[PDB]
Amino acid sequence: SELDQLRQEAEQLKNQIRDARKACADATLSQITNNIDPVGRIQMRTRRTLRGHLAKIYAMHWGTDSRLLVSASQDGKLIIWDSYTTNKVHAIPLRSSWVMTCAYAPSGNYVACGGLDNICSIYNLKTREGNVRVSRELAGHTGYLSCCRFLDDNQIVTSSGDTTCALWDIETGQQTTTFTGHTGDVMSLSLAPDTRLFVSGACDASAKLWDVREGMCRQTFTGHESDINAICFFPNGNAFATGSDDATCRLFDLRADQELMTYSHDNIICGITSVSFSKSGRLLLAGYDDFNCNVWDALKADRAGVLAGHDNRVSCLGVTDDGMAVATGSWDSFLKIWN
Amino acid sequence: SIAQARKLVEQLKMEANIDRIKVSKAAADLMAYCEAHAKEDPLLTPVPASENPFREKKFFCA
Amino acid sequence: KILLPEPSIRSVMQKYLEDRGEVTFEKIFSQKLGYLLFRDFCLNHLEEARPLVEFYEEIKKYEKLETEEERVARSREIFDSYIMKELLACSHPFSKSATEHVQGHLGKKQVPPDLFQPYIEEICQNLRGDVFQKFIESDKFTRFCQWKNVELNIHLTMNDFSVHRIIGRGGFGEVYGCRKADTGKMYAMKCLDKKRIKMKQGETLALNERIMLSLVSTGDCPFIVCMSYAFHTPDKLSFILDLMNGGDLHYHLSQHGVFSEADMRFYAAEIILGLEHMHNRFVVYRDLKPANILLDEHGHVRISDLGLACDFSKKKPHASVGTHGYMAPEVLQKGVAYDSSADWFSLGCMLFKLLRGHSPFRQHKTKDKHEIDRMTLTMAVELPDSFSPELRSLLEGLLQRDVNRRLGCLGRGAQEVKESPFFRSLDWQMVFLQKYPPPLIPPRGEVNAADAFDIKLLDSDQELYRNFPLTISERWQQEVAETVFDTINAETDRLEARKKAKNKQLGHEEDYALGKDCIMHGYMSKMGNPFLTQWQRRYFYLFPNRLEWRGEGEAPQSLLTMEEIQSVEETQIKERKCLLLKIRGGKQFILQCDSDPELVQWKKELRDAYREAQQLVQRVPKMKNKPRAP
Ligand SMILES: O=C(Cc1cc([C@@H]2CCNC[C@H]2COc2ccc3c(c2)OCO3)ccc1F)NCCc1cn[nH]c1
Ligand SMILES: [Mg+2]
Repeated sequence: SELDQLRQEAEQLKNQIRDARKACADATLSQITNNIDPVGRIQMRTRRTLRGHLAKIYAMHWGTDSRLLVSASQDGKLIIWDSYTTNKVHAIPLRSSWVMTCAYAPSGNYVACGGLDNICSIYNLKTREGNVRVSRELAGHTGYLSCCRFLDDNQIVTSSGDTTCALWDIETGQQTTTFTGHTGDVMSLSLAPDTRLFVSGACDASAKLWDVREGMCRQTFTGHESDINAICFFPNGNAFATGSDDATCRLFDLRADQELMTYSHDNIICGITSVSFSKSGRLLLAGYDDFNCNVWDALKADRAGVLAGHDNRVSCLGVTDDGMAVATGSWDSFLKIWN
Repeated sequence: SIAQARKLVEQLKMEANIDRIKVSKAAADLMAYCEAHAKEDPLLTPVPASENPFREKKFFCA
Repeated sequence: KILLPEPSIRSVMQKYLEDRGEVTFEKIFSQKLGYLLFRDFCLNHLEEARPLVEFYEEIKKYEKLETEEERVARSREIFDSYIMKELLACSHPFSKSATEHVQGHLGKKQVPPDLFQPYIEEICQNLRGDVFQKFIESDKFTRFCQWKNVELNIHLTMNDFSVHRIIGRGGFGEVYGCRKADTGKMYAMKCLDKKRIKMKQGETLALNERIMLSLVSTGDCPFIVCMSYAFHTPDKLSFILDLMNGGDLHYHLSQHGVFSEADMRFYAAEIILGLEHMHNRFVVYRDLKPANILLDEHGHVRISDLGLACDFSKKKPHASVGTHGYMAPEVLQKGVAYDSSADWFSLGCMLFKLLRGHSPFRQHKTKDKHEIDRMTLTMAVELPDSFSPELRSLLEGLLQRDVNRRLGCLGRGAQEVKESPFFRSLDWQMVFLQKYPPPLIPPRGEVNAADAFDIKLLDSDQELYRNFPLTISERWQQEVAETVFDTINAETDRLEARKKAKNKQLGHEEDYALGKDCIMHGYMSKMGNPFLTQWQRRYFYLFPNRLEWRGEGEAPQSLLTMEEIQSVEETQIKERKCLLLKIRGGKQFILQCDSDPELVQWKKELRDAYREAQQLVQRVPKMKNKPRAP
C-alpha cells in the first residue's frame, strides 16, 4: 500500500539522520573542555526582593536596558518593575485571570502576555495621552498562549498549546506565518540573536529549529524523556539549551545537529521550568520545581552553585543583557535579583 | 492519513540533506566563544561593588 | 426603618434572580415594585417607551371607573387624545385590527372597563424585547435589586411591631391591634400559643390555617381576613392579618338581636363575594358561622379563620368538618366526596341564624349533636310565613339537601346565588367596592367584642413549625408602595449621589470589578484563625482563579486561590449560618453574609468556581501540581 510504504521510508530517513549524526560524533564537548579550569563556586546574594504580586508568578522577561522587567502572575496582573529601586513603574490588571507568559519588546514601548484566553495581548506602555492601553489582541491560536517574544514593535512570535507557533503582524492582527510540526503542546520559544531563526520546545519531548522568513522546520532535536518546559539560545546563536520534566537540562548544537551535553545530578529529581545563559555562555542557570535555581558550568557539566531564596517553585528566570544580574520568579509570589 | 505521511517524508528529507560539522569542531567553537567573552561576564568574573548597579548605591538615572 | 443595601448588591442579586428565571418582562412587570421602577425608567429615561407607558396608565385609570357615563366620557377623551396621536406619530402604532375593535365598540356607545385591552396587549408586546433589556441595564433595575434584597431577607420578630389592645380571644391565643414599625402600617396580629396548641392537639389545625391563608391571600379580597406575614418565636405562632377591630357577628347578633331582611342582605352579599374568591382558588371554607364573621371600624365584614378549610383542586375531601348546626349533608356523610357545595349550604344555615337567632337545625336550644344532624339529613325546614317570597326562594335554593339541586352548585358557582330574586336590588360591583352602608357601626373601643363562647416544648414540637415563617410577596410590596417607597427612593438617591462625588474628589472610581473577568463581588465578613482574628467586614471580588478582598480606601491586597480551596460547607456559629471554606494545609476561612440570597449565591458561585478552576489547572502543564517525591 501507499501508507505502509511512506511510513517505512520515514523510518529509513530517521535512520540515515541518526547515522549521519553519529558520523559527526568524533569527540565530546566534555573531552574538548578538560583542560580549562573549573569556574569554582558560584555564589550570589539576593540584592533585591520584588514584592507586590499577590499569588504565584508564572513568568518574567527583562527589558533590553538590563533594568526594567515585566512579570506575570496568577493574580491576573502584569507588573513592570524598576529593578534598581524596586519601584513598580506600571501595574497592569489583565482582561483574563489566566495569564501564563509575558514579553518585553526590545524598544521598551510594548509588553505582551497571554494564557488560557488563547490570545496574545499587546500593551502600549506610553500612549498619545500617557496611559497604558491594550493596543492589540492577537486571536487565532486554538489553544493556550505558552510563550511570546517580540522581534520588533510590529512583529511577535508565539507558541501555543495547539501545537503550533506563529509569526504575527501586530498592525494587521494576523498570523503571517504558521509553524506546524510539533505533536504536543509547545511550551517555550527563544529567538536567535539575529532573529532569522527561533527554537521551540514542546511536550512531545523535542525541540525544533525554525526559519522565521521561510516558514519551515529546519532541524528537530530529540533525547529528552519528557516535556521540554524551557529553551534558550547560547549567545552566539549556534547552540541552545533546554530544560525538561525529566530533571535534566541539555545543550544542543545546530551545525553538528545533535546533543552535546546533559546537565543533571542523581539528587535532582524534579522538573526544570526555566533556563538562561550567563552573558558569555559559560554558565547555564536553570529553575527547578524544588524551589532552587542551579547554576551549571555549560562547558564542563559540573554544578557550580545554587540560588536558594524561594519558598516554592522557581517558575521563571532571566539574565540581564549586560550580564550583571539574574532574576528568579516563584510560586511564592516574589522575584529576587541576584549577583 | 496519506497526505500527512507524505508531508512527513518530505520534511525528513529536508532534515537529512543538511551539511553537518564534527562535534570536535562545534565544541571547540563554543569553548573559544566562552574564552573570548569570560572577562566581560559579571556572573563569572564578579565586578567591584562600584561597577555593580545592585550594590552600595541609591542615586540612579531615568 | 428600612435601609436599602448599596447598589453593588446588584452583582449578587442579578445572578440569584437569573438562576431562578426571575428576570423576565412578565415576572418584573407584574410585581408592584417591579412595575413602579420600570414605569419610572420608561417615563423618565427612555423616550421611545414613554408614550407606551403613559397610554398604558391612562387605560389603567379608565379600567377603575365606576359608572358607564364616566367611561363613555373618558374613553372618548382617551381616543380623541394627544397620547393616542403620539402613538400614530411613532413608527410603532396600533394595528388596524385593534383600532377597529376599539372604535367599533366606541361608535355603538358601549364602554366596558376592558374596552382598551387589545391596546394593552400591543403595548406589552412592544415593551417586550429591547425596551425591557434596556431597563435591565439601567439603574432602575439596580434599585429593583436593592428592594428585592430586603424582601428576600425579612425575618420578623415581635420587636418589629408596636403591639396594642386585644381585639379578639380564642382557645389557642389572642388577636391584637398592631403597627408594623418600619412602614407604619396597621394590622392584626393573631398570636397563637404553642403550649396551649400542644395541650389541645391542634397542630395540623394551625399549620393548615397557614397553607390555606397562602392560597387565598393574593388578589386583595375585601371579604376575607388575608395574611401578609407568618412568623414564630419560641412560645408563639404569629399571623399578621387584615385589621378587624369591630368584633365578630356572634357578639353583635347577641347585642343587637336578630337582623332584618335588609340588614342580613348587606352581610350576605359581602360574605358571598368572600366565598367566590375562595372557590375560584379551589378552597372550601367549611366553618361558615357568625363567630367567623368579623367587622371593621365601619361595619364591613370579612370571613376569618381558615383552620378548617381545605384545598379541593386535587383531592376532594370526604370528612365531617365544620360546626354542627351549619354542616351540609354531603359533608356529614363520611365517605361522600364534596367540593364548594358545602359552603352554600352552610351559608343558608347562617343567614337563617341572623334572621331567627338559632341555626335552622337547632330547634329548642337543644344540643343533641346526633339530632342536629338527623334534622339536616331528614326534614326540609319550614320557613316561617313572615319571610318574604324572594327570601324563601333563596333559602329553599341554598338549603336543598341534594347538591345537584342546590343554588350555587348547578355549574356557575356564586353567580347563581347573586342572581337570586333576594338580591335583585344590588349592584354587585358596588358590593365589591364596599359602597353599601353597613347596618351596625361598632362603638369605638368596644371591649370583649370577639371572644369565642369559651407541658413543655420539645424540639420535635419546634420541628413541626419549621416551614411556618412566610412572607406574601404581593402584600409586602403593596405595604411598601403605599407608605415609604417614594421617600426611601429619594433619600437613597441622595445618599448614592453623595458617595459618588466624594469618591471622585478622592480620585477613586469604584471600577475594580470592571474590564476583567470578575464573576461576582460584594461585602462579606471574614474570619481566619479563631484566636488571632475576629469578624472583619470586607469587600470581595470573585475571579475565575481566586477570591480577592479589600478594606475601605485601598485596592485588594489579599486573596485565596481557587486551587487552595478544598470544600465550601454551611455551618452554624451562634444561631447564624456561615460558609466554611477548608483551605489546603488544614486552615479555615469563614464567611458570614449579610442576607439569605447572598449566602445562597456566594455558596453556589464559590463551589462552581473552585471545581471548574481545579479541573482546568490539572490540564495545563505549566500550572498543575507536579510530583516532588517518587
Ligand atoms: O383560638 C383559636 C383562634 C382564635 C380565634 C379568635 C376569635 C374567636 C371568636 N371568633 C372570632 C375569632 C377571630 O378573632 C379575630 C379578631 C380580630 C381580628 C381577627 C380575628 O383577624 C383580623 O382581626 C381569637 C383568637 C384566636 F387565636 N382557635 C381555636 C380552635 C380550637 C381548636 N380546639 N378548640 C378550639
Ligand atoms: Mg362527606
